[PDB]
Amino acid sequence: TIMALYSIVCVVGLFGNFLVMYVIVRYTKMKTATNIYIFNLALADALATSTLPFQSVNYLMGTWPFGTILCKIVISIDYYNMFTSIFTLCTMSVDRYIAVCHPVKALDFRTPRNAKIINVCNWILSSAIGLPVMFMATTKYRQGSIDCTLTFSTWYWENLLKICVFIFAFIMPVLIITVCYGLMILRLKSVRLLSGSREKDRNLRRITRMVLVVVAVFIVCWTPIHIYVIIKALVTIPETTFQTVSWHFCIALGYTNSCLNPVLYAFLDENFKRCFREFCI
Repeated sequence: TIMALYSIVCVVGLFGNFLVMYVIVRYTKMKTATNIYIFNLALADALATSTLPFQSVNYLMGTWPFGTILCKIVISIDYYNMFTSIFTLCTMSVDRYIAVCHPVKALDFRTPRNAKIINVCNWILSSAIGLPVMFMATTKYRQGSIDCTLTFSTWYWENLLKICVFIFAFIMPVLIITVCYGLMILRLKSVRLLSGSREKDRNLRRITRMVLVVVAVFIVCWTPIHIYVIIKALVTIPETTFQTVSWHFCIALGYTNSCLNPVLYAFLDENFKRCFREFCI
């Protein structure tokens, strides 16, 4: 039955993203700074959800049939998503911060053309974890069924990769986002008019609320899996059926976040809400 649930979320995951991805390009009215980052976020989620049928098929076969390079690319996508999503959210939070606190500087510093380079900078930065993880990935003939796993030079590297990913992928971006929004709330809850007009302050507050909701959903969804990985790699918990089902539920909950964003944009943003029905009309 758990296989059906994965099928439901995956189909919605790809269904939401490409429709969102097409929309941002197919209308000049959505070329603002935030949609550039939304494009990257949707791209990352769509790539992360592309490998779901490949991985899930291995339940009933237990043998990787596709090839070693495809296992390499799947592991690479999985390891990319965790970095790219969080770094994109951090960049979004920083962008909203400069928009709120420094509107005069943001007038010249937030152009979309120069905000496009932030995406490739994010990809380059995540590439440092993408390629080595991609590098060691290659199929190895197990004790009777082909297993797509990793290899090292292991008591050192298997722990080193985990501590590095936990430190440089979760805690620092979470702290940066928290500080940014702590400044944002202080700025918002004291000034009555930001841009000097009633037609801009409302839109700015609405867009900041949307960013906050997306960030909170992402944090809630992705929190359990990192803690579970750390505790599993530290304490060496004795195996149990309940432990197995909890560990699998954590991964499922982590993956389900990729399909929520295209729907979460529908009930918070007016442009996307109207233009979804515009296609349907």
